[PDB]
Amino acid sequence: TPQNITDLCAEYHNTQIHTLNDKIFSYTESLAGKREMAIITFKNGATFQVEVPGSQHIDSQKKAIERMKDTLRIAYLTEAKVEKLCVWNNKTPHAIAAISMAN
Amino acid sequence: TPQNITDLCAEYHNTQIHTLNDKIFSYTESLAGKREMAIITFKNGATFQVEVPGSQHIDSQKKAIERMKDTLRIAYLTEAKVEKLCVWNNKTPHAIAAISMAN
Amino acid sequence: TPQNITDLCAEYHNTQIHTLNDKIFSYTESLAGKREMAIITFKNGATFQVEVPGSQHIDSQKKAIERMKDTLRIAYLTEAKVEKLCVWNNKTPHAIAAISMAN
Amino acid sequence: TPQNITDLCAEYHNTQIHTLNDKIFSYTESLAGKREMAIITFKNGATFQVEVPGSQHIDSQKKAIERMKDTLRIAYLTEAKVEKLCVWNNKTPHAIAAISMAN
Amino acid sequence: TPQNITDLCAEYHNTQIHTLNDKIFSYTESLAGKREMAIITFKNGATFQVEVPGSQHIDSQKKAIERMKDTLRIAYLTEAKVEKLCVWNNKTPHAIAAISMAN
Repeated sequence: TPQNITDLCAEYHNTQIHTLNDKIFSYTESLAGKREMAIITFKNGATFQVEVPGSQHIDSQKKAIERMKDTLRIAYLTEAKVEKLCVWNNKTPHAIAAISMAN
Repeated sequence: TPQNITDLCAEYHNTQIHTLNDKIFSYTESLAGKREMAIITFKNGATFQVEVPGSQHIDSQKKAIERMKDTLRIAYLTEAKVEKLCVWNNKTPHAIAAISMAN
Repeated sequence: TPQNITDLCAEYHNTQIHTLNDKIFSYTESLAGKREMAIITFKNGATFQVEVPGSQHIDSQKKAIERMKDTLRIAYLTEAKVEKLCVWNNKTPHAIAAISMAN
Repeated sequence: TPQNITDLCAEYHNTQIHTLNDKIFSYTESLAGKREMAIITFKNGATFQVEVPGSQHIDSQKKAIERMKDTLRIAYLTEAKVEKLCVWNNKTPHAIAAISMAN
Repeated sequence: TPQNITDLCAEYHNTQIHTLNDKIFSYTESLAGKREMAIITFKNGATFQVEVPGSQHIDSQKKAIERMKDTLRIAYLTEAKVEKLCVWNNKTPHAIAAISMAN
């Protein structure tokens, strides 16, 4: 069981770590069919998505996808600093697998 | 997969972007039968709804609809600046498909 | 489709609008069986409930009843000004159908 | 239908009202099997639980049990003043049935 | 039924109490399949996880695991002081069984 976001991100090829140490610049949320997703950006220009839940996601993952969108919204609205994002780099925007918040 | 609300909105028919760059002026919600909905207004008069859930709303739209109502409520209470809305404009009040917030 | 809380309230029999323009004075919540409800009051002594879910409600209302209790709790804790309430006046305490918040 | 927590408490056997008029000193929460519960304390020593969901609860209470734990958690973090608690006194710690918060 | 986290912790095997009396330093969350988990750390270097739900967890534990991650997130964002953690010391990181917060 990984002890931090780096070790978890290492479990996957084609994921990569981004260190932002910054608050989210914008938060975008959609309920449109087949675009039930979230998109965040940072002032450095970086853009990331939470994937649309699909048949490729087991049910436990779909539930965690909903959690992640909860986390990003309240992080945005509290101006909480994001430390790192672990993101799949084979999707555009890169897709969030894990997030850390610290200080 | 789009990277922002404007490109996401261009992927559908019967949608348009509204640019507000303002906080929500009023939040209204109802539990009354057949009107289980939320309504928001802006000081310029613009009025929008989150639609009552129905049979046109498909799989994971059901969760996204509830999340949107959560988001509008917490956005209203935090006075978060709303940047743009993607809305379905074949309904009145315009039905929100997506929202973007930027400081 | 109604555009605001007053038009919405007009669509139902035995309802009326209370214009409070004030924060919630008390929030009360119960989990006891058959009394799973919420009660709020205002400075002026006005008392309102969120009814227990029962046979008078249709399936579409079930999530909305839970949302409304969420809304009243966070409204109370933020000291948010509630503008109007649409209530069924054939219940005691009057039963909330819709809420608007502005300011 | 009762109009306040005191009237609601009197509708049940083995209940009593505690008047605290104080914020919550401590919030404890457990996910261990058979102890999925919450325990709160006040500064005077009073200790109360939200019971583990079991057969003694009707289905309607399950949702309300989860809500009560949500409410105690956020009440604690916001240092909200708890007015009164309705509890079952045939359980140790006394088990919460209803809570009133008042400004 | 135990009256505090220390007594609750003693009911289980392979558990131990950690007394932190500090806010959470970092909150980490993953949505990767079969890694749906949360990790928190404190400035004393202690690292703890909320376990991935599965097998070891009955029905009521699943709900409680999700609640626990909700609680740690909002505790982190509010910088609430956590008093103690009851953890299974037969997992790495030690897995959280219960949390106490005291203000």
